[PDB]
Amino acid sequence: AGVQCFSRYPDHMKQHDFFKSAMPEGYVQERTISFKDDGNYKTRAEVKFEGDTLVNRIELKGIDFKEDGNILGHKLEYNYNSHNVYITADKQKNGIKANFKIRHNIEDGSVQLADHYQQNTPIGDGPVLLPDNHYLSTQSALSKDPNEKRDHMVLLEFVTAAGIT
Amino acid sequence: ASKGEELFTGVVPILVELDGDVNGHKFSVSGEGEGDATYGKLTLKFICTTGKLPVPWPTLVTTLG
Ligand SMILES: [Mg+2]
Repeated sequence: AGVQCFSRYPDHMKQHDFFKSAMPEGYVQERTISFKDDGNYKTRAEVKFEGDTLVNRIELKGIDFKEDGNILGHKLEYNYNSHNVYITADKQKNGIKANFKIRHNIEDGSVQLADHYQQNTPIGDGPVLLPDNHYLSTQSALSKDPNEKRDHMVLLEFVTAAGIT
Repeated sequence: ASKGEELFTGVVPILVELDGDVNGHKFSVSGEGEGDATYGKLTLKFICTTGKLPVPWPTLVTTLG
């Protein structure tokens, strides 16, 4: 969910795709990710084109984590549950907001909730598309490269916009 | 659709760069891959360039992915 400009918007919803409308100048994306009974991430990112390449540059700050919580204690399974991202316009910032819940699987069979609140605003001056309410349906598959000795993650994701007929 | 949508009709290369600080544990991640919005499809590989990531990879997917 860092480069939501790669979502598939169905043709009948294309007037609701803020993310691509902000390109190439791009958008700022900010989140607060609150891990239930643990700490939080605050993130600020700028997503924009640099020539023909889509670039996502992020600063992440995490505070108030428990030293042997699920996060700093590495108690989460290496997998990822499908979910929806619920988008609404923020006319006042000429942008969008989103809210959604991520449920990480704990190795003991339980779940670690990560509440997400998100705000996006354009970097450029050109007109953008302010959407009606809708959601992004996301699926992500996490894997490893068997020849990579560095700490890493291989990700395959599919995302489709939905919720308007 | 918008003018910007025209930039996404084919495969677009992606670069991701993250600097992080979680409870004082500092780290950086670099990612590379490509997106094909026609199919809603993203393929990315991330490397922690500072050593061991001090948080689980899944907790960064919404930020990095
Ligand atoms: Mg309407």
